[PDB]
Amino acid sequence: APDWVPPEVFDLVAEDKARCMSEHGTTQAQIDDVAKGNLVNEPSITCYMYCLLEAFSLVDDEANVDEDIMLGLLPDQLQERAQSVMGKCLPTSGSDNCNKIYNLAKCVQESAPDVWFVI
Amino acid sequence: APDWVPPEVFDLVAEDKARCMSEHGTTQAQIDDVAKGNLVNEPSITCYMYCLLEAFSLVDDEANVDEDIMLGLLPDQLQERAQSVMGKCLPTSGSDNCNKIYNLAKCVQESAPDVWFVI
Ligand SMILES: CCCCNS(=O)(=O)c1ccccc1
Ligand SMILES: CCCCNS(=O)(=O)c1ccccc1
Ligand SMILES: CCCCNS(=O)(=O)c1ccccc1
Repeated sequence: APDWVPPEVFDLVAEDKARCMSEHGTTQAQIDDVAKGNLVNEPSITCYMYCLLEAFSLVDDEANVDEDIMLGLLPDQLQERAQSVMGKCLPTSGSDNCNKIYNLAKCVQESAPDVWFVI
Repeated sequence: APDWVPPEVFDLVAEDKARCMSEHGTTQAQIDDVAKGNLVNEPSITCYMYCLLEAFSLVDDEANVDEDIMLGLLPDQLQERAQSVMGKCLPTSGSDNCNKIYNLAKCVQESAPDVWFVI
């Protein structure tokens, strides 16, 4: 959604997007809501983000985030901004994997709301 | 730093200034360069401006400026000048939130460099 998101990621996520929305009952609208700062703690959306992250090997089975690869995949300017934010917001914490991702998403968005994007 | 900036603003912003400088690793020098017409597109300064704006609800999570909140903060002397420059420079456009504010800052500084103040 933010205008910085690399064109390539739209194609790259297309397979897992579909699998992850189906697995979690996600709708397009929930996704669109996020860019606008309207993230809700609902499994259809929070587990969807976990699902997408796992598909890119960015989380393990306990929603521990691979910070190095996550940051490495971001464009230059986002990477700089994310380094600080992710130092704060990582390691993840929460009651389950989906909540861990929600907490992370919310933590990032407090300071860098354009940095945590969902598609 | 321009002489028109209300005294009160220096105190109004002091809390959010410190937080924003700490969050973005901004130096006082970078802030002082801005009045001097030296703004560089560097997150340490561009995201600091975003941070301060957001802190007073002058921008949203997509770095779209609220024109009315902007004018509200501005003194009477500047209402007329500010409106004209905002007319030409708004809406914000750019890759990420920090670039949006950099682009706005450059646009304003092109005709009204003393309107874009940073503290
Ligand atoms: C296909 C290679 C580009 C990936 N870059 S990204 O900004 O979309 C990104 C996606 C997910 C996590 C971090 C960064
Ligand atoms: C900066 C990290 C953004 C991660 N957001 S996302 O989990 O919905 C996601 C988006 C795209 C690919 C994988 C995960
Ligand atoms: C035209 C308005 C200037 C905005 N500049 S500033 O982002 O450093 C900022 C200064 C003071 C309060 C809020 C933001």
